[PDB]
Amino acid sequence: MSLWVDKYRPKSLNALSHNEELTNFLKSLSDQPRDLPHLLLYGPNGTGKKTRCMALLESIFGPGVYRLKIDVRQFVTASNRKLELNVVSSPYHLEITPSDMGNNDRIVIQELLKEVAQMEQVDFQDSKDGLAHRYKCVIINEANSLTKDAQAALRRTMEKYSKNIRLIMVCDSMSPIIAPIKSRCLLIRCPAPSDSEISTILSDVVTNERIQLETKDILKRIAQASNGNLRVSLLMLESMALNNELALKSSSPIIKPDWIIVIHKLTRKIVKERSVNSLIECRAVLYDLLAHCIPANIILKELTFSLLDVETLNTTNKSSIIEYSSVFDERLSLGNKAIFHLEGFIAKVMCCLD
Amino acid sequence: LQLPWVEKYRPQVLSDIVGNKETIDRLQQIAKDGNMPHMIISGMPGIGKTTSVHCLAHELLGRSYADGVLELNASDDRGIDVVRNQIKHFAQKKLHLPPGKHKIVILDEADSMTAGAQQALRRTMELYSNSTRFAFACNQSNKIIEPLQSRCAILRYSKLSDEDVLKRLLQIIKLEDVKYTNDGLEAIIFTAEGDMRQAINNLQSTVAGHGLVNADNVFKIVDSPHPLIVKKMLLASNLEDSIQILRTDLWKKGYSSIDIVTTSFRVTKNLAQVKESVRLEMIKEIGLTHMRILEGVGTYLQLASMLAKIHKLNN
Amino acid sequence: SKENLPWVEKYRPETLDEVYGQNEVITTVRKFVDEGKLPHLLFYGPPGTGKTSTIVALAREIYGKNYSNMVLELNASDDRGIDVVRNQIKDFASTRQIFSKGFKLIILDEADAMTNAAQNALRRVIERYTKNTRFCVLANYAHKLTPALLSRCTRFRFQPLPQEAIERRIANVLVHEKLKLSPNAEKALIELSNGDMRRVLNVLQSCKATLDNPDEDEISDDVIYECCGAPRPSDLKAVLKSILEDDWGTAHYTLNKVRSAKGLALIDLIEGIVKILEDYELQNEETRVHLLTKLADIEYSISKGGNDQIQGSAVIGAIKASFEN
Amino acid sequence: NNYRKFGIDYTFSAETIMNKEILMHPRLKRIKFNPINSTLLKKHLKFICVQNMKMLKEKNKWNKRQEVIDYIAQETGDIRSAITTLQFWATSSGSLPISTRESTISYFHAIGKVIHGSHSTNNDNEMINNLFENSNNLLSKEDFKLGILENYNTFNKGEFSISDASSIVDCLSECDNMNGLPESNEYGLREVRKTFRNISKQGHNHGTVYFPREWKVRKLQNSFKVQAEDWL
DNA sequence: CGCTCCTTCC
DNA sequence: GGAAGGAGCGTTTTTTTTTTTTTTT
Ligand SMILES: Nc1ncnc2c1ncn2[C@@H]1O[C@H](COP(=O)(O)OP(=O)(O)OP(O)(O)=S)[C@@H](O)[C@H]1O
Ligand SMILES: Nc1ncnc2c1ncn2[C@@H]1O[C@H](COP(=O)(O)OP(=O)(O)OP(O)(O)=S)[C@@H](O)[C@H]1O
Ligand SMILES: Nc1ncnc2c1ncn2[C@@H]1O[C@H](COP(=O)(O)OP(=O)(O)O)[C@@H](O)[C@H]1O
Ligand SMILES: [Mg+2]
Ligand SMILES: [Mg+2]
Repeated sequence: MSLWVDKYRPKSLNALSHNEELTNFLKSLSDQPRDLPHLLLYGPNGTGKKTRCMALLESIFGPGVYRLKIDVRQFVTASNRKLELNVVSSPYHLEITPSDMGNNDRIVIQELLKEVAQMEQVDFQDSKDGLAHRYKCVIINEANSLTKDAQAALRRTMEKYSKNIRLIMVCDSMSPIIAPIKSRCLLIRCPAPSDSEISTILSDVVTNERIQLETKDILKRIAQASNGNLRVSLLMLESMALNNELALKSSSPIIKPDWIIVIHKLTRKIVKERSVNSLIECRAVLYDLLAHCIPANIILKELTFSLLDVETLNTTNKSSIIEYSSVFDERLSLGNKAIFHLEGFIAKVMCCLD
Repeated sequence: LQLPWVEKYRPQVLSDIVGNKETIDRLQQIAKDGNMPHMIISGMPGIGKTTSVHCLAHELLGRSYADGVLELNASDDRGIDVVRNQIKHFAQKKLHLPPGKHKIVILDEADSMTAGAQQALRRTMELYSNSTRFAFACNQSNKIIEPLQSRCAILRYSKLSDEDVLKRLLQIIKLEDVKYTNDGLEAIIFTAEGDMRQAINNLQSTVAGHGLVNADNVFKIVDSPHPLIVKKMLLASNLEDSIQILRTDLWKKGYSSIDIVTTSFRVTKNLAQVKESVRLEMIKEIGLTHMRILEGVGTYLQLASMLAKIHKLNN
Repeated sequence: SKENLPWVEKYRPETLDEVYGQNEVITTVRKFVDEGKLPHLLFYGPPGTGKTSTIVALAREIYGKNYSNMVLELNASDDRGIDVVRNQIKDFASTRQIFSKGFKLIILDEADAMTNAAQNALRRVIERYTKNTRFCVLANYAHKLTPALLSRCTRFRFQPLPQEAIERRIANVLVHEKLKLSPNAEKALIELSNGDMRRVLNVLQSCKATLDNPDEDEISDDVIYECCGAPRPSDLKAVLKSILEDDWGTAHYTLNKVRSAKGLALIDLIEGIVKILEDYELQNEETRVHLLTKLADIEYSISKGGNDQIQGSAVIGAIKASFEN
Repeated sequence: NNYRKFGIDYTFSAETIMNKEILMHPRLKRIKFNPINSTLLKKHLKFICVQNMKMLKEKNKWNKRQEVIDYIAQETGDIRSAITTLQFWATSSGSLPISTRESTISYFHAIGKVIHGSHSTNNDNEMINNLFENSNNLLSKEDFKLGILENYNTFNKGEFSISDASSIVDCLSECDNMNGLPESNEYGLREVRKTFRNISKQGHNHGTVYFPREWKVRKLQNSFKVQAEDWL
């Protein structure tokens, strides 16, 4: 069947079970949705932002928002480069991820979204006389990944055509969002669930799946290992249950993403040996990680925080590590090729440790 | 109307060309001998490359210059089709010339020729070298593809010395009956920076402006070359001196910040006195300032900060 | 029709006598046309110094009032690729005059926007047809021009407008309009002009608009500052004094009050303070280095937006640390 | 007039003219030629001079033939260019600076020059200036910085201090943030050359130079994207 | 340009 | 039996706009 992440996905505002204040605020937003402003939900990845957006859409329109189909929209660049984008559509709303088009994301904003904003939605009234108009809802996934040009192109589209369109953007951090876009949106903070709420959800799933649990401490350990990511918590719960014949025990290992263990091994190697050859081996590991399309900034963050957890290191080493991490994160943001900056960070760490 | 002196006094014969004495003597030898090979002429602007090639062709072909010379430059169509048809037909033409004389194809500014046309020229040169010879003129000899360079004798022109510029300037003054002073000619030569076209243009401008070519009269219109000012600014031992030069001599005179930074990079590339580490650090600072200027912050404050960073590098 | 035009275009010089601040260049070109020996020209200079006006006036003087028939003008708003150079410019330069009116004129305004290929193609066009045609190039950035093109042209530098020329032009505008300007207002206008006549004319038009009764009201420096929203010299002096003498809290409060009084922008205050400090007598040279570097960094950061209060605190701290040396 | 950044517009070679299928076809044999070495070129120039002994002796240049031949053989591996230069020198009664056609250096040759330096030139600034003047196409391309980054460890087979490697990589990272300006490339190459010269010693054994592996990573990323789309 | 295995030359 | 000299190695390749050439029509 479907993965437990999607199997037990809440489908309504009243079905939510953590961050009750956010649920109440969302319900207040849906009281009079006629004048609903553009929304920008920001929060840690995997906390349930898309789920809450879908719940709000369901409250405004109904369960039909969850009936989703996929279409392919074709775009042509100036150089005639033909490419395609996936548009997820429901009878009441549309879903797009322009960042999938990289530097061409702006085209998606200039051609597709604008057109959607320009075409007023009207329909014959079933009972009353005359047409009826309803604004279209559009969701922009990974808003923080948009290039500055696409964000600039969004401005007048949001303003002029507010009657026909209402945007709901979702992001993990607002730092890459340009100030004009933040000015045009209602900002909604989405806190991560606490360990207790994650454990409660996992225990509910366990009860539903008839999985024998030795003690509830296993769920707490899984929640701790997930670092507040409920999706990861559910995925590891399913993996552990399947690998243990649906009978979890305190001795059952906790499965973590493979790249995370790889980064931990890289950190251990960096701490142990510091030399040019060690740096070349670390570069090989970094290139292997990048081959799997892991973002460079995520790699840098994971490596930095893995290094900071090493007990043998002292305060000065950790301070130098965080300094270098900040500098090279800025370099990555302003750079073109990530390998230079990751290798430079590792070299600086090796110099400071030795 | 009266032509400008640059075009009015363009030499007609090789004997009137000054500078690169060995090169001009070799060209005269070729002209009086006849067996001209494929040749490439490279050098900086305004030193006589076009004049030298045209004079050589004229002297070689005599009355047959009209029917024995095919001239093409960047202002004409010079694509692959032109090589396929016009140059090919000219090279195929059977022309009766004095013994040791050949048809000449002058390709001025040959560096700008497209890759396809240059590749096509290989077969033309291979097939029609018996009766046709090619004289390429360019500023960067490396911009001609190696297969073509392999068939040609290279000839690099050096920048003209002050002595030859003064000699030809005196000849022009004698022809024009221009009143002058020694300091004025020295100022003209200093401002010319080895480019004789600029020297003649500045001499004509000064003669018109006041009639008498004095240093003060020369500097009223012509300005000292800004690269030297930039070098003086960079080599100043005190930050205050560098800032004063930047303000008075460059900024207050209307020089744009982008021009200033580009000239600073070019000058720093050739600073022999400075050490390599200091030079590369200065290049880095200049590049950072250039990046800031390109983004739109072309302010005097940014140039002052660049100078301060360079002075820090010196210390 | 001229009344409806903006002052920047309404007061465009029509004759070479109306171009001020370029006495040497103007005299040279006037005498060149008098002797009919115009060479290929290059006019290099910063914005709003009179290059386009000067060249158009020279064309008018040469060809009277029918210059449009024998002058080919091209600028950045037109396409000027290599094909254009090969066909249009070449055909115009290689054709006879309309009525044998001496030589033809080709004006390439804003030639620094042309491509390298087009400039390279222009060399032999300029050289071959010098007898029948003369070229005029105008530029603000010389680094965009190829060395050959620079070598082919006689160079003339348009300096930033001197104060006296600006005063004479302002007097002409004031007599034209029914406007009165105070000496302090004129001094402030010249100071903020930075040698650009366009800025002077635009600010004067805005000041006239600001007057409730321009028929009798006189423009004061306060009117100029209001129209431009720029800081007064007193505000800059007070801010610098507070930064260099008072404590952090007092300096922060003073900066906030001075900015909130008239909604001043931080970049304007930074520029004014930099100008003031450029004349300061510093006994320690490292102070100048730190001031320049930190203030340039703050200006660059401001150019990209950011947090205004943090930037102001950064300016205060940078000045204090620099002067603590 | 080109302003195009395709493979063929940068280099005219078998790889850019042919494709992988043709080159790797079992029925196609490829043989690579090298520049003519000094021995053969000297022999052939000597033969040509001997054939023209009468005129050379008459013009008095015969006695100096060797002095130029060894120069020409030392300057180029192009037989046609060498013969043309010899003819030009001989036919000239005066004295001129003998010169042949310029020869571009290969990618690995440029990497070696940047890392270890040049035997002929002892001044690093002159070498860098000449390299940029005559090899701008190769140096400007973004793969040269990758090659430097992936091959700087070959020095002494990676037996130098981690500080020098850190300095080199930090400089490359800073250059990557300069929007591809010429100053960035100049700064990077100069930093690498100066760092390697500061530690140059007679008793050093160097490693093998290799091409950067970025293209493999790009291919793996494309395969991953296809698989991810299939899963989606 | 440096390392690595093959002749060539005296 | 030592040099010195030389060969083979060390490789692959789209993308933003803007401009330009080429080819077929
Ligand atoms: N050596 C020289 N002797 C006398 N006059 C010279 C000399 N070099 C340049 N001139 C003058 O400058 C004019 C232009 O000379 P050219 O030979 O066309 O310049 P150039 O060397 O071809 O520069 P480029 O490459 O075309 S920009 C001539 O007509 C002369 O008036
Ligand atoms: N020397 C001057 N004398 C009088 N008015 C001037 C002068 N220079 C500029 N102006 C005024 O400013 C306006 C613009 O002058 P322009 O000559 O077009 O500027 P510019 O020198 O061409 O600067 P660029 O290069 O086009 S930005 C003119 O119409 C005049 O009103
Ligand atoms: N209140 C909740 N109760 C149960 N599961 C939840 C709740 N909120 C979120 N989840 C789970 O979290 C998972 C990921 O949430 P999602 O909205 O994709 O995170 P993101 O904010 O990164 O988009 C979903 O599969 C969903 O089942
Ligand atoms: Mg020429
Ligand atoms: Mg203008």
